[PDB]
Amino acid sequence: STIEEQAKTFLDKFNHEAEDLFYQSSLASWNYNTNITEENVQNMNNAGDKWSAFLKEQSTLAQMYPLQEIQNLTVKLQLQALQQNGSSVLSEDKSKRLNTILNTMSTIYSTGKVCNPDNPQECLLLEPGLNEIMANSLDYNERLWAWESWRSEVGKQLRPLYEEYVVLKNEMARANHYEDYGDYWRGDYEVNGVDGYDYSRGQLIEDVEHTFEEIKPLYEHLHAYVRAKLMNAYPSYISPIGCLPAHLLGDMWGRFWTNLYSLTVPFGQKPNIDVTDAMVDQAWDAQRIFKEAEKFFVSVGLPNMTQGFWENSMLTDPGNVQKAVCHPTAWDLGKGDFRILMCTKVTMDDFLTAHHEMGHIQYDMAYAAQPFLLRNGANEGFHEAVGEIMSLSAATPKHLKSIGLLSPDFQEDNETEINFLLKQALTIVGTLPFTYMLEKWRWMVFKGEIPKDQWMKKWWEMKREIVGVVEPVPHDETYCDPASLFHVSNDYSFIRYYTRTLYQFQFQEALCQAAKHEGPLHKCDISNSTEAGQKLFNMLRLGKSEPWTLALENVVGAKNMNVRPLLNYFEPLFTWLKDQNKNSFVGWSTDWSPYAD
Amino acid sequence: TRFASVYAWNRTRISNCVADYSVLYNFAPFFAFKCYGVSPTKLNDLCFTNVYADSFVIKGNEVSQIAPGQTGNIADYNYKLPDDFTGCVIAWNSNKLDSKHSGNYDYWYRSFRKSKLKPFERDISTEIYQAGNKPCKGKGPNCYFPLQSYGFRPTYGVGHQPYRVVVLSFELLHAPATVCGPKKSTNLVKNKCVNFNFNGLTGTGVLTKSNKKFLPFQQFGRDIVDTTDAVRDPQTLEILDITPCSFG
Repeated sequence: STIEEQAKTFLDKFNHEAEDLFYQSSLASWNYNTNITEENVQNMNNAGDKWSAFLKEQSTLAQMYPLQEIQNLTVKLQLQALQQNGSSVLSEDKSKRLNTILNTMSTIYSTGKVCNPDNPQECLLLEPGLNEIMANSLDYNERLWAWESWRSEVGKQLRPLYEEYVVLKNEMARANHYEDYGDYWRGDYEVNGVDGYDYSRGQLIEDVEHTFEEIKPLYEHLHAYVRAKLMNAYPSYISPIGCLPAHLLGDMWGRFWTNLYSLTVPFGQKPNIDVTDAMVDQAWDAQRIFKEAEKFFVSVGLPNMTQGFWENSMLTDPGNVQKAVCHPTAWDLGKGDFRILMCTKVTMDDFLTAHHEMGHIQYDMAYAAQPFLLRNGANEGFHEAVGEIMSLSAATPKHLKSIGLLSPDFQEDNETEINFLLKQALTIVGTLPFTYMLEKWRWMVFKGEIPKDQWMKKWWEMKREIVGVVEPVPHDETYCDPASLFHVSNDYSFIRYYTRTLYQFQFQEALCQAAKHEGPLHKCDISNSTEAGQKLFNMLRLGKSEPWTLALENVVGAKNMNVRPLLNYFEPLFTWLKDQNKNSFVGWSTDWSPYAD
Repeated sequence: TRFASVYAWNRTRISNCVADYSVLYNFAPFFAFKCYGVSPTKLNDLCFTNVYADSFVIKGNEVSQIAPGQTGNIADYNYKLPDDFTGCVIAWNSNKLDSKHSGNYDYWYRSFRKSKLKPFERDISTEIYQAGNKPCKGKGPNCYFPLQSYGFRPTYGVGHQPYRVVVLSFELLHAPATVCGPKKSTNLVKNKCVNFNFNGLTGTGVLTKSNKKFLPFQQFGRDIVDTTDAVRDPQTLEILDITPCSFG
């Protein structure tokens, strides 16, 4: 016998118990999220502990199968996935301290609250009230007060915890032969051992910077337009050449500019495209939404759903008699068990989220044929991109008119198209510079290019330089405003969203070219096109057994991220912005600040 | 009620009876069945010396492996049919009966063995499968158990549901066969020139009642010229005479 046969037998023995315990943990988590009871919480905790013990006992045993003597690529990938040490390489005390700091930061973020100075007994939470002020208020004083109080109450307690967290993550990365924790995150994009498809971590940074520089003109035009509109929306509060305040971006952190559509609408006299009223008139429900989504996914050429999918998925609100998490989540249990947890209502946003979750479930069923260790997408953003392309295809006016929602007398005009493109840009293009800036700041903090006494200073400098956002109050080093975000405090990366934003447009262009679409890109409908769906499924069925570059080239013909799809999509909006900004200044100045007076 | 495991399938001998396949739909009519080298329509009147029936339970995806020339975890180490097998393979779903909550581990299947099994071979050995070059001893690294449990759950997909499979075998030898197929039998008309067939005796003539007295072991009589002139009803045991139809 050889080492390869021993590794194959070990994987055959492993996969059975692995899938069994994974199905058990998934069922426990489903029972928890569908019925919040003490028994369900205890079962979920027990399943998590059992899964952790299983991952621990399977580790340190696969090390007896060296990768240098393995010829099969699948066996080598499975062994590499089983020979991961994680944070267990450090001492027990350091790991316990890291876990305690993570739990404390998560608790502080979840328990974030802002109390009224005039009444200490009245307090508002982050999501229920603060974000709502930022979405639906125009009082500058109240927004400034909230933006100051939230950070003064949250960030001032997370600075040393975040410092020690970064220190421990850097120590763990150096223990795993990595330069820093950002390098450990970028290592997921690294590809080796494939001729013509290798990828390095520095190449990722180079491509991200190149895409940022390519989006920079369009983002500058969009920012100039938004500033010119806020000059009338907020008189004497927006500088003609200065940066925009942080509390006037539509939310608490400035992630998405979707809330600014009501203040930056080009043509307010045109009606908004919304099929919610048509769905209510036709007496639709969650069942009808999911059935139409299934019909679309069959017309595009994807497999049907199973009976257990419709029998187990909680597609309706269980009410107060059974507390459940109405957050739309996709669940993969294995052994042919696929469930969706979503309290779907009669709206267009839920109609698109249903197609998103259905694309997720289709990707799950596609990579289910691969071994359990390979039952995952080629990248973290692949599932979200496959969901978003289907959501955009369903959001097209052609698809909504073909299914009987839009009236047959519906007429299209250039103003509605421009408004839709501007909304899609504020929802999609607006978050890309902020995401890039935040990810670069986190990478520089992990690597150590920014001294500890200048963290917030460099944060605000990068903000003003990249996102064109100036802070109203110069917060010193005692604040930890960047850690006041979910993805930052719960140890999640942000480059995944940028990669998904690129991949969704790339996949959309590829499917529209495969479907022989003619005309604008936003008018492309992949309905009744089995070729594009089959081509997408041919890549979705591979899972993580192949590098992301090969999976990307099998769909769009490119081995790297491409910015041309976004430009081809926003070309009409780009021309409109270039024509409208002839009377205003393009760009932003980092010297102006609200506290300069 | 309880079927045997796939690695320990039992063989049931069937002889000295008529093989009626219509009663199978009584116990579940979802009997998806495929035949090889024979057809169920032509099997309704064939004769065989001995009939053997095997039974075992497998998953949904493993049903396609029970066929001549297949290869898989079941076809190589649990149960295999010869390349020239003559018979039919019957299978049906059993998720509503053989599956229990928290997994049903009562069924086991062989997954690791040093050699593949021959057709119609049974092996229940539980020796530890030695994967490494070093001699195996005890249990640990490079040590694997040859049997694995299914763990049937009612919420599993159709491909993982338990399926009860029954294979019928037929054998013919130089011995008087005792298993044959179902027959027919019609009515009985009299005073008419019609064709008749009494338990293999063919002819033509008019059938009327006679006054002969046959002994309990007699079946048919003959006259001086050794021609058939009287027979008995196999279902009435009465005496009937045979007369040739008119001619001239």
